[PDB]
Amino acid sequence: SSKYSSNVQYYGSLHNTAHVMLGRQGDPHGKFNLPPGVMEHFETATRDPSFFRLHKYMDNIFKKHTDSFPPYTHDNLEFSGMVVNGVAIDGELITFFDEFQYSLINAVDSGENIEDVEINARVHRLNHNEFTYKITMSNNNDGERLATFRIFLCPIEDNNGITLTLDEARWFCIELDKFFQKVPSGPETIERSSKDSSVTVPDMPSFQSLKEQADNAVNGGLDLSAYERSCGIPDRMLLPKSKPEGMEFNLYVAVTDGDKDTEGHHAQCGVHGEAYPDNRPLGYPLERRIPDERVIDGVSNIKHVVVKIVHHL
Amino acid sequence: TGNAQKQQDINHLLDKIYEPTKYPDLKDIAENFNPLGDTSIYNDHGAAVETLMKELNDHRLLEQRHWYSLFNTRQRKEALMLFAVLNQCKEWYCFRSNAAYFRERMNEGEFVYALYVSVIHSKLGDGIVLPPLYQITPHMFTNSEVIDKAYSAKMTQKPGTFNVSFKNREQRVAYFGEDIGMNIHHVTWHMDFPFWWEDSYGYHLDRKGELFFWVHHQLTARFDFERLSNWLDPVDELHWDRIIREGFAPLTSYKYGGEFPVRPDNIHFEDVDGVAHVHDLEITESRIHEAIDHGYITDSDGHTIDIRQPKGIELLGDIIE
Ligand SMILES: [Cu+2]
Ligand SMILES: [Cu+2]
Repeated sequence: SSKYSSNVQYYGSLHNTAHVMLGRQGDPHGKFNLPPGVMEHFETATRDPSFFRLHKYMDNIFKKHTDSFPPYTHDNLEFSGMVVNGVAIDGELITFFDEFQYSLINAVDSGENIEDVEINARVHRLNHNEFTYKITMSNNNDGERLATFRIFLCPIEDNNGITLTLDEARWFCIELDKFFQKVPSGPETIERSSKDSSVTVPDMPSFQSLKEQADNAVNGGLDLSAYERSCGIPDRMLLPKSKPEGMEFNLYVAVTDGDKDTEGHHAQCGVHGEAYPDNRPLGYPLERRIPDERVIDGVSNIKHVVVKIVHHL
Repeated sequence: TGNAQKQQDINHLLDKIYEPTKYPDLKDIAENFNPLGDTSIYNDHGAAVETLMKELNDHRLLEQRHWYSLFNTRQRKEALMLFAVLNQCKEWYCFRSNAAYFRERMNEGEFVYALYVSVIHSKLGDGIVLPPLYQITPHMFTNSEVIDKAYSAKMTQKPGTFNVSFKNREQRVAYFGEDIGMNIHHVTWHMDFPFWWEDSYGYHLDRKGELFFWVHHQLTARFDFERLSNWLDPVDELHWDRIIREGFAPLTSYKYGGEFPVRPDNIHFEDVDGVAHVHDLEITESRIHEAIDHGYITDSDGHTIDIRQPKGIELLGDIIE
C-alpha cells in the first residue's frame, strides 16, 4: 500500500499494517507503554522470526497471481542463433565466517571537555571466496547480438531428500547475477566474477574513514563514486551458507535476447526516476508455472549444471 | 526322545499352521488320542487336561481361523491352558499327542503361542530350537504388499522373492522398529519372562522386574540413539492429558482378521470400552508415583513394603507392568 494504490480505501495496507500489527503483540491495549517492536522498523525487523513468516504469506499472495499465467512455450523462450555450449566455475564456491568491526561511539554520550574514547563492536559475519563464471556459447546468427546473462541458483533435494521439480524448486531460486554482454558470431567463452555481480554491494567505508576523506580533501584540494545509491545485498551474502559436507545446488544459466530486453533503455538503483533497463518480468524465466521440465530443457539458450558449495568451519 | 525327533515333531506341528496337518502321524493322533484316558502321563492326574476338555466340549474356546491378541483376557486364558497341559507331561508321548490333538481344534494363535511358551519353559523341551516366527506366521512380520504379492505368486503357481519397503516423516528411524530380529527378541523376551507367570508352573524367573525395567530402558535407549543418528530429537514422553502427536499407518495385515487399524496424527485419547477409562490410567500412574515418592509400596492389608533398597526396582517393576 504505497501511494500508487488504485483503491486504498478498499484494499487498505496488508503489508504495512501487518508490520505494526505484529509489533505491539507485546502490548496491544498498551497497558505497559512498551516502545514499538523489532518489526516496526526496517533496520531491525529481519531480527524477529515472524518477519519471514509474514513475508512467506505476502509471498504466496503474489504467487497466486504469478502462477495464473499459462506456462511458456518454446517459441517463447528462444533466442534463435545464440546457444550456450557449457557453464563452468573457475572456482571453488566456499563459504566461511569472517570478522567485522564497526564503532560504538555515537552510542555513548560524551558531554564536554571530557574526551573521546574509541570503543568498538566486533561481529561475526558470513563470507565466501571469489570464483568466476565461464559461459561458453555460440552466435549461430549472422552478426552480433546483445544478450542478457541471467543466473539463478536453485536447490536440488528436499531436506527429506526428496528432490523437488523446477516447479517445486523454480520459486525457491535466488538470483545470483544479471548482466548484458555483446556476443560475437561464434565460439566465445565469457567470464564473470563474483565481484562483478549486479545483485551485490561491497561492505561500506567506515564513518571515520569517510571523515578522514571528506577532511583530507578539504585541507589540500573526493571520489567514492562507487557508493552513491547501492540497492544490493552484501557480497558476503552472494552464495548461501551450506553444509561442511557440502551440497549440490543447481546452477541456472538462461540467456535471453538483449535487444528485446533492453528494448528501450544508475539503472540498477533507479533511485532518481531512472527506468529499470530489463523489460522481462522479474524472475524471468522461472516466474511461471513449469509443468513439464521437458520444455526448459529444449531451448538452446537455457542450460543447467550442478555446482557444489562447502562450508569451512 | 532324541531331539532330532522332538525337533522333527515341532517342525511338523508348526508347518503350514493355518491348515489341518498333512503329516499323517499327527492326524491319526489328532483323531484317536483322548487326553483323558491315562491320567498318569500327567503330573496333575490331569486336572489341566480335564479343564481344557471341559471348555473344548462346552465349545467355549476361541474359534480357529480367527485372530488372537495376547492382551485379550480370555484368549490369553485359553492359550495358557494348552501351556498347562503340555507343561505337565512326564514325557514326549504326552506332548506330541496333545500338541496334535489340540493343534487340530484349538485356534492357531493360542496354539502357536502355547507351543512356544511350552517348549521354552517346560522341562521336556531342551534339545529344541524353534523356527523363526517370521516364517511360521509371516503376516505379523511381513508388509501387506509383499503379502499380497505372495498370494498372487500362489494363485498363479509361479515362484519368487519380493523386496519389502518400510522423506516426509520419522519413518527414517524405521529400519530399527520394523526389523524382524528386534521384533523376534521383543516377543521372545516376554516369552522367556512372561507377565502371567505364577510360580506354580515350576520355578521362579529371578529378577523379572529389574529385567523388565532394564530391557525397555535399552530398547528406549537404543531407539533414542538411532534418532540421534537421523538428525531427529530424543523422544517425547507420552501423557494422558495431551494429544498423540505422531500417529502412523502400519500398512500391515492379519492372516485371518483384516488390516491393522491406522491412527491419524494430532488425536485425543479416547476412553476405550472394555479395557479401561483414560482417567483410570491417570490415577494408576498416581498410585505408582506415590509409592516411588513415599519410599514404600502398600499391599492389600495396608502393610507398607519398603522399596528404598536393592530389591526396590523389581518390586516396582512387579506393580508397573
Ligand atoms: Cu516487510
Ligand atoms: Cu515389551
